Amino acid sequence: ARYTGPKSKIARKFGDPIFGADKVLSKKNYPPGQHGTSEYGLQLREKQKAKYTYGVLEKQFRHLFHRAQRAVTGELLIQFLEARLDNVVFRLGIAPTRSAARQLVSHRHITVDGSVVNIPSYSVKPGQVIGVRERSKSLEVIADALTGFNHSKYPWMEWDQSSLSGKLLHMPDRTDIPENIKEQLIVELYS
Amino acid sequence: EKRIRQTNARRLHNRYYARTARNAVKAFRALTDRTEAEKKYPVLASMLDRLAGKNIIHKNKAANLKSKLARRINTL
Amino acid sequence: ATKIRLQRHGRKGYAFYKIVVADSRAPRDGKFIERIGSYNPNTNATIDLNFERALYWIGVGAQPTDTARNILSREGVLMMKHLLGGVKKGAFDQAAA
Amino acid sequence: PTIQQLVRKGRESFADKSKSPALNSCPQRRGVCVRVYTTTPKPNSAMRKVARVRLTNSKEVNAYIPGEGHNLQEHSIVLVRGGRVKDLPGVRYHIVRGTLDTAGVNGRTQRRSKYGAKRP
RNA sequence: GAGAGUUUGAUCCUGGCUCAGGAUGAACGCUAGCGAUAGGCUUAACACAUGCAAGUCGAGGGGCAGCGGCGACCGGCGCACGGGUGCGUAACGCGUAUGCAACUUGCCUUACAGAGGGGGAUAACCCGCGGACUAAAACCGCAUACACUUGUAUUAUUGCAUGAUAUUACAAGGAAAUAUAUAGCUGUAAGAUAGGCAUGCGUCCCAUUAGCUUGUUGGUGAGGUAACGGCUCACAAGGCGACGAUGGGUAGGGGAACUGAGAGGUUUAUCCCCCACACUGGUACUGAGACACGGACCAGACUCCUACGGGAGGCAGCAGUGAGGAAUAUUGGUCAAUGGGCGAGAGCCUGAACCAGCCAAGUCGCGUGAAGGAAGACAGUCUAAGGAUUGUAAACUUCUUUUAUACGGGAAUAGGCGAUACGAGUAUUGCAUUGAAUGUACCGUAAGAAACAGCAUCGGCUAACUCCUGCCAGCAGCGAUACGGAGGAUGCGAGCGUUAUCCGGAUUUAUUGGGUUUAAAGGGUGCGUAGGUUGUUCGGUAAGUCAGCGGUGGAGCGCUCAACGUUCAGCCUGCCGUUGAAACUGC
Ligand SMILES: [K+]
Ligand SMILES: [K+]
Ligand SMILES: [K+]
Ligand SMILES: [Mg+2]
Ligand SMILES: [Mg+2]
Ligand SMILES: [Mg+2]
Repeated sequence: ARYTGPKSKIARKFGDPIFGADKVLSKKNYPPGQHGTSEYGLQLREKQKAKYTYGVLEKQFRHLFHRAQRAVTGELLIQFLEARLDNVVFRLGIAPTRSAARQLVSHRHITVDGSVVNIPSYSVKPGQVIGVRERSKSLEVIADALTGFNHSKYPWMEWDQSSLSGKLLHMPDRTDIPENIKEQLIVELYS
Repeated sequence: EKRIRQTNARRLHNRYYARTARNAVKAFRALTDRTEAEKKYPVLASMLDRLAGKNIIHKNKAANLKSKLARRINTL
Repeated sequence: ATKIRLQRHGRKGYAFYKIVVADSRAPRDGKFIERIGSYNPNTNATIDLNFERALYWIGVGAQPTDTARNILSREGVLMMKHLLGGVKKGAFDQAAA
Repeated sequence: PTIQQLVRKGRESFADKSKSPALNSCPQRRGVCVRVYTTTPKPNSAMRKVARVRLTNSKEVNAYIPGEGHNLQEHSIVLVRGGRVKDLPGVRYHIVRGTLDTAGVNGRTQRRSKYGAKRP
């Protein structure tokens, strides 16, 4: 399933702008509810923060966690979360937000190594090419997010605008990923 | 019905020759004269070997019976 | 009799066969005497085969099925005609073609 | 004990008893309401509705009726599950609401699946 | 490789109990979109009706009444497999490892020899359950085989006791299938395959189960068996037991699977190997092989039909139905693939098997939209403010998915030309139940798609109204930041909870790894049998112990991803055989 609910409530609950920029981040910024903590509370807040910022449900999150444990566990769990089709598409800037990237991947618009992959949880190994569909290179929504913005602030993406593709050089280290997540709390909770 | 008829006919056929051979060995087992035993042995051995190669009885059974009768006639 | 046959060891919609030597009375996916290879008809068909053991069993007299006979016709297992010393002593090389 | 004592005698392990022995290792059983009566709790002072039911496994037990408002009566076929009441000696089983003769609680809008009430 | 609560006015121990976790061929309540891949009477070896499930050969024979081929009969092969069930069985039944110099083995392969001569019935057919003639690859002699069996030897060689393997001889005896080059037939041997018997070790409780056995233990002889043997039949007396005989109760046994750091443990749901069985018993018969699963005979239930003289079935094969139960599905399609049986082949058959249908349904994956839009109306809590809330409403795009259309793979591979005259290697031919099924493509649309539990502590989540009994609970308990509703919140999410069962925390059986003054726990005290333990030292041995050598039993690839399939690196660390070592235990 998917959350498909109100996003500003989660944004005001967690304080951080996980989904992006909004006026409610500065106006009326407090946890939701007309009525609005133990270490269990903070650990649950951290785990739910990761889940909401990456669009992952509980069973998939647990599978990711113990896969990272089998193969610092909290350190590489974050890069496992980052290495996802929707997340990589969003970080390449070709889609505005992670939900938009997930919808674009789920629809027939994104190819991996020349073959269209529409599973928005496909792990992307290093040295792989992710590109827009050749039949969808001329969409009105597909171009304003990539062209014009042109952030390119991540030293593990190669963009190559002349082909509309993209490549992942290697898994970034835990310090270079701009996510305010304490993996020690999550690994302690799941331990 | 065909299986029943075949089994009955074959049972009667096997019983005929098996009983004949058994009676032959029983009659031979009461012999006393050495020359009579010598001149009665070959036909009985032939009948037993025919039964064994004819699958009414077993080859080892025929060999055992022939060995017993030969060892008997070797001692009068 | 002893046979050379294929057991369906795979998944629904993806048939993967194991080439074994087994009695004719045994079940299809049950007991076998020796495993001699694999077979996959889904590709464009990858065949694994123990040449020496297949030759030994076809020499002692295991009867192969039709598909296993075709698999042995491929990979040149039925070269027993050439290896029977048919008024010669050398070994020909037809594998290159 | 000594090693030889353990070799001669060994260790004996008991078996834990089942908290619902009348179910005969079944999740639910079927019974008929032999009697429907009311009992008093062992510092509560309430009037708890209970039914004596003879189960199909040749056993008679007492089953509590949860909720407010029961349409059951004598000689009613009911479904009996495990679960005991702390402040009531005796009874150790519950009656499933909304199954067989037992009806769901009317006017329920919360905890509906525990009392067999459909969505309004 | 971890914990929490709970005995008190308050402590520190001991000890049980209860929660928290993980897993179900589970059931129930509420609510349900799709795809893939698993699974599906756990209750009784319960009853029913119908159909199918084992046939094939006209290159075996007599016939054609049927247009070429075949109804039926005689004959060959198969039906002992595949499939189903766990009653019975503490047993060489099973697991592991061996032995048979005490064994058998159709079909298959290879090697060596041979297929020569004859005669009776009899089915069907015909004529009325009776009468007569018919053919063989049906049946049975005769000829031959010294490769086989039996008996007597000689020459040996060599073992593990009874002996075994070969030669060189004499004697007796034992086979066949021919048909239209192919398909074949017989004897012998080797191989392969499958069975049989016997062994070492392991294999549940009860001593409120202490003696058991009289072919029982052994010897001689005989018979019988594929084969040794009290297996059976005509002296000595024994054998087995506190290392548990005997008797009673309960189980099919293993690998798996689940689950514990380990020690291990639980259970055989799917899968594989072995065993037992086919309404209940007894006997066999036919066969290479029988507990004979769609074969007999007899004796017992039970059930059904006659037309009262007589006959049928066993639903532990696959599917309907009824009952039992908390609970588990179609009287479906095809032999296209794999595997079987028969056939020279073509081919025929296959409820095995491939598939499909049904079932919250175990697991995995996806969707129910994506980016902006200020603080509408309607709910709450305070006459304004705060929560719902960027939430709705419009305005801009996208189609995974649903629908309508088209293209539509893969699963399907199997006449000459060397020539050894036949193998074998090369062309061609049809062949898909699934099936509009994957996949690909085309319009016009957010359009068709979210529940359940709990929010006073343990624990994540709080205002107002009811009640003040009705009620709720896993515990501290409340009867309300605990009951019922309304608003918000927090989990999870096509699921969420309740019940039932099993493991870990539990060290709550403690070898690893607990205790006995007062919490449970030293016998009233001795003597002593079996058993357990053994000061110091010098040598032998090799039972325990140690070592070596043999035999046996994570990285990829494909699923668009994943569950899942599949391959190799990697344990075999259990058992057995064979060589060595001598510090310690034993002798
Ligand atoms: K192919
Ligand atoms: K036979
Ligand atoms: K077939
Ligand atoms: Mg799911
Ligand atoms: Mg005391
Ligand atoms: Mg004392």
